[PDB]
Amino acid sequence: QVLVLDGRGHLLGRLAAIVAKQVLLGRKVVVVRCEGINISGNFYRNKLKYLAFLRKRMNTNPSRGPYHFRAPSRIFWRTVRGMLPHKTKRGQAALDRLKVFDGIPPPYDKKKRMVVPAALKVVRLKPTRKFAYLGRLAHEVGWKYQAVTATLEEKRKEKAKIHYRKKKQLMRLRKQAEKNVEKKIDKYTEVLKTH
Amino acid sequence: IEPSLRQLAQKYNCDKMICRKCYARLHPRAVNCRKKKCGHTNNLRPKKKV
Amino acid sequence: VFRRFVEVGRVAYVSFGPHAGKLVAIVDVIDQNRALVDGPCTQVRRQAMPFKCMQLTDFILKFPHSAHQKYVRQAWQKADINTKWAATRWAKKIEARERKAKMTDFDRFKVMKAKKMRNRIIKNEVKKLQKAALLKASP
Amino acid sequence: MKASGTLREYKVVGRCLPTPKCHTPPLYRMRIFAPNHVVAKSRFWYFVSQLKKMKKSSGEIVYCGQVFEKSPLRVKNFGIWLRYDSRSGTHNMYREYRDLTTAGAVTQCYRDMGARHRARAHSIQIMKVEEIAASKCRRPAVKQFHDSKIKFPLPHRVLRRQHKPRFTTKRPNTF
Amino acid sequence: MKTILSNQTVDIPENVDITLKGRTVIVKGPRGTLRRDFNHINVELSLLGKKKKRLRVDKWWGNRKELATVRTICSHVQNMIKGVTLGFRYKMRSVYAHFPINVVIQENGSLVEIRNFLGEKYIRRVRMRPGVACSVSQAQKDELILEGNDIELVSNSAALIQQATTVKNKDIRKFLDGIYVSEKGTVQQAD
Amino acid sequence: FYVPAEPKLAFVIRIRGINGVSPKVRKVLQLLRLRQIFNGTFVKLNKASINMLRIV
RNA sequence: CGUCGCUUUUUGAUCCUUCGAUGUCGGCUCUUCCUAUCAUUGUGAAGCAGAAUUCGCCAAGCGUUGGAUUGUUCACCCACU
RNA sequence: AGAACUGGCGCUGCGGGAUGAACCGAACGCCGGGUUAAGGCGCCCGAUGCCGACGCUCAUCAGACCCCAGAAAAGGUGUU
Ligand SMILES: [Mg+2]
Repeated sequence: QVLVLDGRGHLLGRLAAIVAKQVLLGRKVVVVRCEGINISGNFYRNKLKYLAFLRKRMNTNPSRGPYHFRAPSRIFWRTVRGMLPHKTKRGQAALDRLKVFDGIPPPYDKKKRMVVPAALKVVRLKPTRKFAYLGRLAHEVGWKYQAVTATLEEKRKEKAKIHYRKKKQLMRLRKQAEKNVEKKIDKYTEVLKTH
Repeated sequence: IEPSLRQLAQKYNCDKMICRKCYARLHPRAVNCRKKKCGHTNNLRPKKKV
Repeated sequence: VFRRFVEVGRVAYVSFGPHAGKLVAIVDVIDQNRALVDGPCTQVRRQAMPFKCMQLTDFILKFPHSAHQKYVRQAWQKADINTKWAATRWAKKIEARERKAKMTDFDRFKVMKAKKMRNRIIKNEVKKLQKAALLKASP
Repeated sequence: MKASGTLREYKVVGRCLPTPKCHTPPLYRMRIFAPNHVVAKSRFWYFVSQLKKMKKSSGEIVYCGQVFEKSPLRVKNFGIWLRYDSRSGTHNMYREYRDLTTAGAVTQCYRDMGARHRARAHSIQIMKVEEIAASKCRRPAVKQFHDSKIKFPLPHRVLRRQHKPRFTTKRPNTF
Repeated sequence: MKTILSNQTVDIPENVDITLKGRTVIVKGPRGTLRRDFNHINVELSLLGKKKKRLRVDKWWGNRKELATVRTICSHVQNMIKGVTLGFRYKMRSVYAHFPINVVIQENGSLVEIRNFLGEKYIRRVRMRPGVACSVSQAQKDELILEGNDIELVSNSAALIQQATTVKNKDIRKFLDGIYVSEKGTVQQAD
Repeated sequence: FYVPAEPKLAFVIRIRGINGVSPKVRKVLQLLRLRQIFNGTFVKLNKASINMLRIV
């Protein structure tokens, strides 16, 4: 149906290249919490080449021309857009299957979220080399919604403690509930053939 | 004046090396300029005394 | 934090490659990413395997620094590495993982029926542990 | 030479054609490292023509056999002498490796000369290779493995990406 | 080169006990407690043995700029041990020509309000890093004392005084006026 | 050392194409009957013949 | 004394495009861009006491005039800055 | 600007060089299956989604593939 990729710990182009391949193959991919996407190289280097992007402005009127987006949901969405054939109708239809959300909205906060170990910083960056966060390089360029997102992030996660608190309570029960067995005739085939 | 306080002032203002290329104000036992603009060059002269 | 090292005598498991799934005993490190290994009682002889292939276990052997095949063999079966590898929970997982892959179609029926059978018993009994816990807190 | 794959040590002998002036030439011998014996009996005429007045027209080879080591299991220290070419001039170079075989350490040289000094395989001439004994090594990277009861762990392990699923719910621990 | 490991040790005396949460270091001692995270530096820390209290910092393989930082770890730990038993005291003195520099302390040993620097009417209020204490010295002219547990907060505080007192648009080889640091000692002496 | 006889015949294939070829070397291939790419022919090895395979 | 470059705001060398035609000097008017920075901001160095100057650095945000002669670009002079 | 030798373009499509007269492969009746050359194989874009090997390198202007489309002398206790 729809796959949900949590975006923290991921590199920008390593994640957006895989997402752009899946979206051409018919799937519907939703990249969620794209404030914490990383990008390799230190912060000042990634900050300079984004400011070099901002002055890519057409001279005669900048209203027509390059639309420099500032939220990191649209920083990511534009990176996917350059890895899709978007001037064709095959790639117009591709970018409609991608819905990228900054933060985690309530249709997608109670789903289970997936990661891509191809694009993780821990996997792919050597640990002694520097990386920049997509959140605060969005903050330094005109994205004015960092504080009101990170307030809603810690409101989301405190409610996400109280669910996981009572979910590990329930599996402490059904593992104490299976202490009193009375069913070992059914353990016989599973232990013999991988429980 | 206070000539012992005169020495302690000059330790941070005069007792240093200047590079001929990056013009930086380094420390009296530098061999190279620390600034990248000169390419860490090693032509130093002492900061000129009054 | 770094509780198992490489060492002369460290028993490594082999994950992939042409000898995938057989133990080796590390004999000598040669250079930085290649180790000279062999398993005399487990059908893999003396050669240089990469460290990226091998999986370190918690078994050590006291044999000299790069001895012959005989002296490694005497250290292997005195300490009884092949039977102590049977009584570990990591070889029970590779045993169980290959029991599930050779699980035939008729056994996949017999697994299915007794799997839904024991989940009825737990779900009706974990309901009874719910049914008592609310009865603790109602007084 | 391209040095494709791992190299392979060859013993090549050969002698010039018996003239009406000279009968029974001395039948020289070399030690060629090459990926196969057709390249090996071509590299023989590269070095013999640099040292004697012999060439492929006025000579032949009378043996080209692969010579290989009397201990493929023992760990050995090889110090080798090089004559590579740089972009400015040409240099003499001593260089120490540590491998189970003579042909695998000279292969490890050509990988290293391309890595460190960008030196292509046509431009580097092996002068001599021999196994050396410890406490006569001078390179401290080879020297740091001379430790009875040597130990180290493996830090920060990474491998098997996309094979184990591209999409998982599971942040993979690096031990 | 990728060397086999190096290791510095740090001996700890009895009045200070280092516990470690991970690469974080927790140093409790006589005159307080302070902590640093070293979660950026990629090394293992190990305190070994009761009753002797030795810390063992060691870095597996590493290269030469990664081997440079194992000594950096233990010399930040030795300043956390010195600063929690002895403390840090950076005495500093005011150097002045014609104009006496008037330095007062406004908020309880935290803010320093410097006026009459070289005849200027603009006061200079320098707010310090939390954990240091301001003091006009005694039995000595024009001396200021800073006391604290952490060396990077005292010495940064000592630099904000000296940097605020900067002579501008002048020859700074004469006009040698400012409040410069003069001594690097401890709160408790001789331990 | 027994040195064997250097061989009497050779099988020669043409591995390059047709166009951009010097007139001497497309005369010898015309004399070796190697006109397309990937044609083979067994060739008597002689002093006159080995010197044709040096041109080509 | 050497010697190594850069730039295409000068002049040439060239003759690829344009001869069933690309309106050809200068001024006026107005816009935007470059830095190889005159001034202003922050700095570093002097054979920098102050004042006045000079040499460098991040720097093109913002300014860089009024006239007499000359068709002049250019030039030169007066005055302010 | 003007010669020599050979091949090309002009008279010539096609595969690769993003793009293209002349570069590198290869020359062409209309198709089906197989294989390749030059060139490639993150995603546009067919193919490394190989548990590839060994090193070198951090750039506040990185680098990145014949012709071909940007740099020298000099210099660096930057690392090898
Ligand atoms: Mg050619």
